Amino acid sequence: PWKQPELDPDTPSPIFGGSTGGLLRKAQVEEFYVTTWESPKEQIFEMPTGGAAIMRKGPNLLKFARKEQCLALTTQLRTKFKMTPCFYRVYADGKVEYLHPKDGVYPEKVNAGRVGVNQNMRSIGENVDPIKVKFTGSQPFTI
Amino acid sequence: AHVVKIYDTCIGCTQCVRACPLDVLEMVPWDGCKAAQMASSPRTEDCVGCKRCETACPTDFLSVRVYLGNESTRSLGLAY
Amino acid sequence: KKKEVGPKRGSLVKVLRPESYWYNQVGKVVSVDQSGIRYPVVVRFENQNYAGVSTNNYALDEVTDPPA
Amino acid sequence: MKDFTTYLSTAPVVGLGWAIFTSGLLIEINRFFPDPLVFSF
Amino acid sequence: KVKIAVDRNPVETNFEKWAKPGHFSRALAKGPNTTTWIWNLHADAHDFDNHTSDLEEISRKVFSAHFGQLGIILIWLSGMYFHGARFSNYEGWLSDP
Amino acid sequence: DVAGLTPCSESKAYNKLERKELKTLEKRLKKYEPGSAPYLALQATKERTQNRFKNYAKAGLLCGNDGLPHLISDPGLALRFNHAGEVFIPTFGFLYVAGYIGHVGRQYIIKSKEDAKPTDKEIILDVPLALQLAFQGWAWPLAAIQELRNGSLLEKDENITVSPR
Ligand code: CLA
Ligand code: CLA
Ligand code: CLA
Ligand code: CLA
Ligand code: CLA
Repeated sequence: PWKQPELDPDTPSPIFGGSTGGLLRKAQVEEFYVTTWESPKEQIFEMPTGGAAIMRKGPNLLKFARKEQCLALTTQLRTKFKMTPCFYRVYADGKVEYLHPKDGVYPEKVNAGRVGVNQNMRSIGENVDPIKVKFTGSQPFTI
Repeated sequence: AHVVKIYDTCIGCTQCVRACPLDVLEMVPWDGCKAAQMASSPRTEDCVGCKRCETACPTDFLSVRVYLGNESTRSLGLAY
Repeated sequence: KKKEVGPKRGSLVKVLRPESYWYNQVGKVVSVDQSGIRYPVVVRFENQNYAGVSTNNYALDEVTDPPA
Repeated sequence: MKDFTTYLSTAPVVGLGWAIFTSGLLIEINRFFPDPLVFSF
Repeated sequence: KVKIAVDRNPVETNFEKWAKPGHFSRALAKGPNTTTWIWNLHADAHDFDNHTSDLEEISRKVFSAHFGQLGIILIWLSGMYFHGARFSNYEGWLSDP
Repeated sequence: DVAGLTPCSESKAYNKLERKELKTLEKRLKKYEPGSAPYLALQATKERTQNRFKNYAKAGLLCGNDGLPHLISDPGLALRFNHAGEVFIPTFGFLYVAGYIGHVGRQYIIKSKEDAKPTDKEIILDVPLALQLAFQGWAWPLAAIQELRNGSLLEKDENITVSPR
C-alpha cells in the first residue's frame, strides 16, 4: 500500500482452544504463514485448519502452515464480514515477507503500478510445435 | 515450480484471480482489451497447479494456462 | 473512422480460429469494438462449449461470411 | 390437457410408449409364431 | 404451545410444470443445451436443499415424498398379497409345508 | 451336404436331441394329473417342441456332428443351396428396418433444427410430426440415394467442426 505494514507478534490471538490441523514441524524448519486483521467487534468465525474460533475486538493474529489456508481465511473474512486481512510469510531465520496485498489494493484491482510478467503476446495455439524446440531446455509456452 | 502463461485473448474479467486459492494472479493495466486489464502471474512459485483459474476463464480455449512440472514444497501443497 | 472496423452487427460469421471450440461454425455478431483491441468481434453461438459459455472475442482475420 | 399432452410429449414417456409397442409386437409375433429361426413362409 | 400450523393451498395442482422437465432449480430452468443437463435433471431431482433455501417448503416436500414412498411400499405389498392370492400354491403349501 | 454338414432331416444326432427333449418333457408331464393346468402347459410345451423340430427340418437346415443346426453364410453358396433365407434375406430385412429408423431420425433432426430452440423439440418430442415421419419412411432407400445424388445428404467439410491438428 502507501506503507507496507510490519508484522507484530505481540498482537493477541483469537479465542480458540487446541488445534490439530495447525503448525507441524515445517513451521520450525521451513516458512510458516501468519494472517493478521483488525476486527471491529467480537465475532465467531471458522478456521480452515479445524473447527471454530472467536476473534477478539481489535488486532487478531493467526498462524498457518500453508499459504492456501491463509488465503482461504482471507477470502472467508472478506466475503463474510468484509474484513480486508493480510498475511506475511516468516522463514526459519525470521525473515518476514509481505504476500497478499502487494500494492495494498488487492489483486482484483489494477492500481496502475504493477508490471505484467509471464505474459505471452501471442494467442494460445500459435505456439511452436515441440519438434521446433528440442534439446534446448525451452518449452513452447516459455518463449 | 509450475509455469503460468497468460495470452492476449484475456478480456480482463478478473475471474481467474478470484478463483485463485493462493494469490498467484494479478491485474495490470493494458490497452489490448476493452476492460483495459490484463492478467499477470508475479507469484508463480506459490502456484500448486489446481487449474481453478482455467475453470473461471470465460474466453474460448484458455487465456490462462498452467503447466505442471518441478514440484516443490509450496507446489505440492504440503503443510509438513 | 469511415464505415466500421468489423462486420455488420447481427450478421452471421464463420470462425476460422482452429484452436477455438467453434471452428468452422456459424455465430452471430453482437458487437465490434472500435477502439482497436486485438479481438474486437464479439460472436455469440447457439451451442455452448464445454465451459458452458456461448460468447467469444475474435480478431478481424478469423471471421468470414458463412458459405452457402 | 395440453400441459398433460406436452408431458406425454416428453422423451421418457414416448420412449416408454415405443418400448411397450415394440415389446408387445415382438412378443405377440413370437407367441403366434412359436420359435422362429428359419425364414420359410 | 404445540399446535397444528397449516397453510391452505400454497401450490396449485396443475400440469404446467410437468411439461417443463427442469423446473425445481434455476440452473435447469433455462432448458437443455448439453446431454449432462438430462443427467442433472435426474440427479438434483430430489435434492430439495438445493432447490430452495426455505426450510418450510423443504419439509413439505419431504413429507410428501415420504407419503409417496409409503404408497409405493403399500402398492408393492398389495402386489405381493395378490400374487399369493392368484398365482401361488399357498393353499397347497399349507397342507404339507 | 456343404461344409461337411448333414441335413437336419437325414441327421442322426438331431433325432437324439429331439428324443431327449421329448423324454424329459414326458418325465415332467407324468408327475401331474391329465386334467390339470400344469399338464396342459407341459403338453403345449411338448407340442411346441415337436413343431419346432419339424419346422427346422424340411427347410434346408444343416447340422454337423451334434444335431444343432448350422447357418450357411456366404451368398451364392446360400443362393444355390436353398440357404438364402438363413442370413441373406434377414440382413436385407434388417437393413430395411435400420435404414427406416435412421431416415426417420434424420428427418426429425433436420425438421426440428429449423425452429427456435431446437433442443426443446429434441427433449420434448413433437408427437404428430414424429408419427407423420414414422408413416412416411416406407421408401427410405429411394429418398436416401436421391439426397445422396443432390448432395443434401452430405455436409461440406468447410462447415463441419474440425479438431485442431
Ligand atoms: C420414474 C422415474 C424415472 C426414471 C427411471 C427415468 C429414467 C430415464 N429418463 Mg427421466 N424423467 C423423470 C423420471 C424418471 N426418468 C421425470 C419425473 C421427468 C420429468 C418429466 C423426467 C424427464 C426426462 C427427460 C426430459 C429425459 C429423461 C430421460 C431419461 C433416461 C436417461 C437418459 C438415458 O437413458 O440415456 C440416454 C438414452 C438414449 C440416448 C437412448 C434413446 C433411445 C431409447 C432406447 C428410448 C428410450 C426407452 C426407455 C429407456 C425405456 C422407457 C423408460 C423406462 C424408465 C421404463 C432414463 C431412461 C431422457 C431420455 O429420454 O433418454 C432415454 C430425457 O431426455 N427423463
Ligand atoms: C443380436 C443378436 C441376436 C439375434 C440375431 C437374434 C435372433 C433371433 N433370436 Mg435371439 N436373443 C438375443 C439376441 C439375438 N437374437 C438376446 C440378446 C436374447 C436375450 C434377451 C435373446 C433371446 C432369445 C430367445 C429366448 C429366443 C430368441 C429367438 C430368436 C429369433 C427371433 C426371430 C423372430 O422373432 O421372428 C422373426 C420376427 C420378425 C421378423 C419381427 C417382424 C418385424 C418386421 C419389421 C415386421 C413388423 C411387423 C408389422 C408387419 C409392421 C407393420 C405394422 C406396424 C406399422 C404396426 C431369431 C433367430 C427365439 C427363437 O425362435 O430362436 C430361434 C427364441 O426362442 N432369442
Ligand atoms: C432414507 C433414505 C434416503 C433419503 C430420504 C435420501 C435423500 C437424499 N439423498 Mg441419500 N442415500 C441413501 C438414502 C437416502 N437418501 C442411501 C441408503 C445411500 C447410500 C447408497 C445414499 C447416498 C447418497 C449420495 C451419495 C447422495 C445422496 C443424495 C441425496 C439427495 C438427493 C437424492 C436424489 O436426487 O436422487 C435421485 C435419484 C436417483 C439418482 C436414482 C438413483 C438410482 C440408483 C443410482 C440406481 C438404481 C439401482 C436399482 C435398485 C437397480 C436398477 C437396475 C436397472 C436394470 C433398472 C436427498 C437429500 C445426493 C445429494 O446431493 O444429497 C444432497 C448425493 O450426492 N444420497
Ligand atoms: C435380432 C436381430 C438383430 C438385432 C437386434 C441387431 C441389433 C443391432 N444391429 Mg444388426 N444385423 C442383423 C440382426 C440384428 N442386429 C442381421 C441379421 C444383419 C445382417 C447379416 C445385421 C447387420 C447389421 C449391420 C450392418 C449393422 C447392424 C447394427 C446393429 C446395432 C445398431 C442398429 C442401429 O443403429 O439402429 C438402427 C439404425 C440406425 C439408427 C442408423 C442406420 C444405419 C444402418 C446400419 C445403415 C443401413 C443402410 C446402409 C446404407 C446399408 C449398408 C450398410 C453398410 C454396413 C454396408 C444393433 C445392436 C449396426 C451397428 O452395430 O453399428 C455400430 C450396423 O452397422 N446390424
Ligand atoms: C436416428 C438418429 C441417428 C442416426 C441417423 C445416427 C447415425 C450414425 N451414428 Mg449415431 N447415435 C444416435 C443416433 C443416430 N445415429 C444416438 C441416439 C446415439 C446415442 C446412443 C448414437 C451413438 C453413436 C455412436 C457411439 C456411434 C454412432 C455412429 C453412427 C454412424 C453409424 C451408423 C449406425 O447405425 O451407428 C450405430 C448407431 C447406434 C448403435 C446408436 C443407436 C441409438 C438408438 C438406439 C437409435 C436412436 C433412434 C432415434 C431415437 C430415432 C428418432 C426418431 C424421431 C422421430 C423420434 C451413423 C453416422 C458410429 C460412427 O461414428 O460411425 C461412423 C459410432 O461410433 N452413433
